[PDB]
Amino acid sequence: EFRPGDKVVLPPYGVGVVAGIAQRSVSGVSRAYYQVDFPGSRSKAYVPVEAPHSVGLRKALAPEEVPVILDLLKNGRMPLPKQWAARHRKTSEILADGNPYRIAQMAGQLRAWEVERGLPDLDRQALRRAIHLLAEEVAQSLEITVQEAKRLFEEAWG
DNA sequence: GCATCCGTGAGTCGAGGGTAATAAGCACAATTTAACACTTTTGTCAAG
Repeated sequence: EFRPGDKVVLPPYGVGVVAGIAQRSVSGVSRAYYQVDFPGSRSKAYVPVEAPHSVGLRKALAPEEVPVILDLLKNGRMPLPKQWAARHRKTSEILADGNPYRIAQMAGQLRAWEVERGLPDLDRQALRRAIHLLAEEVAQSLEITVQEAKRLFEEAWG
């Protein structure tokens, strides 16, 4: 599944590149792990080889899957709760799962709100969280620095 | 009344020394304060 040098993202923390298989002592007999690394923050990670795909360790969008996300930004939207509580809740949830399409979509309707009616000091924080994570994986897939990715996102709008 | 508890005290002046760090949020109504426009007062000036 995950090979030594597979470049994949391990949400929520952000993008990074894995490293390899290890035996870390946990409970009983040592189970194989993916040592997974990250770019900026210096910390290691160990992801169970049992079910790494269902645990939230997923792949990275191909260089060809960018336009669908940029389009999920420019024109993209989604329904949001009325009460500010539940709204914040859902924003946090999508900012948890790590699903790139979902996060792009959320950022889409949220951003659509910031430029029209207005945005609170909460929903906007989460919005910027989304835009930043987007910048991370669009930087990782397209092999460009965060500047050009955030400039793709600023290309969507202006 | 006989052991066992709360209660109150206990030295003078000084010299310095010192400085510091927890906690939810968002829309909106109600005022407060800052801004601005302009009338009046008052102090100054040219010159009786």
